[PDB]
Amino acid sequence: DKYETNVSYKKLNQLAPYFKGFDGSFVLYNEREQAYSIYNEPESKQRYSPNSTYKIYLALMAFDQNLLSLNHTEQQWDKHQYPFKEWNQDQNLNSSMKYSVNWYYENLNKHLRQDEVKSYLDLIEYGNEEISGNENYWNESSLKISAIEQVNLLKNMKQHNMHFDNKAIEKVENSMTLKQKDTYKYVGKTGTGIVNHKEANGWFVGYVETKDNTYYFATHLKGEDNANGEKAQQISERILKEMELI
Ligand SMILES: *C(=O)N1C[C@H](NOS(=O)(=O)O)CC[C@H]1C(N)=O
Repeated sequence: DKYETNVSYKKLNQLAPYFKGFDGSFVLYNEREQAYSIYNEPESKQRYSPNSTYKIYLALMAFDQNLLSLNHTEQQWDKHQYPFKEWNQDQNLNSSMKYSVNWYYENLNKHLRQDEVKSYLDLIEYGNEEISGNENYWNESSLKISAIEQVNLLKNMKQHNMHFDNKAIEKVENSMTLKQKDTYKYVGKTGTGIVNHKEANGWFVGYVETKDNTYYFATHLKGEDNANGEKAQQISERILKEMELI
């Protein structure tokens, strides 16, 4: 249920107003200073379903297993009518990440042996590593990860500490790039979990890369409703702008 760590951190308790209406957390890791800053340390260690934020690592596993190639990420739509018309069309990695196209990533998972998935989640230390709850174990099911762990995995990915190809990481980074200026690249991914027909679990995770540093972040929202990726991203952008990072 909870990630155990004793790392020191700077308290960010005056970020509380941004989380009106939610039990929330914000985690920041400053790469140059090797330093964490956290709002709501108890929630930062609580593990929650990753929902669409898991697509990052399904993409990487798929490259590593050669289901996807640096120049070959297209998948054909099978004509199932989804309620989101963005999903009702052929996709590549960039479009599937942008439009958070579940079937693209479900197909990837279907062609990964679940024993291989367990091995990957062990190696990258993906939260509770529990994938037995449902075929789509990352969607409001058994697999859960905390906000600090989301930051840790992004930093391990970008710092080339995972056993994934650097060019595959670049492709996944590109697929989640939200803004690129001369002074910074802003990368991130939303997620939303539905419980009792309400938005009860919102994520936004990513990083800002500047010309001299990288700032990794994760925002989590818990609530009875309205806790979704869009709101988690809005709060994140308010915080990051106050930090003068974007
Ligand atoms: C990912 O969490 N999902 C797929 C899609 N988009 O969500 S996102 O924009 O927050 O990434 C719909 C919601 C959600 C899901 N439960 O499948």
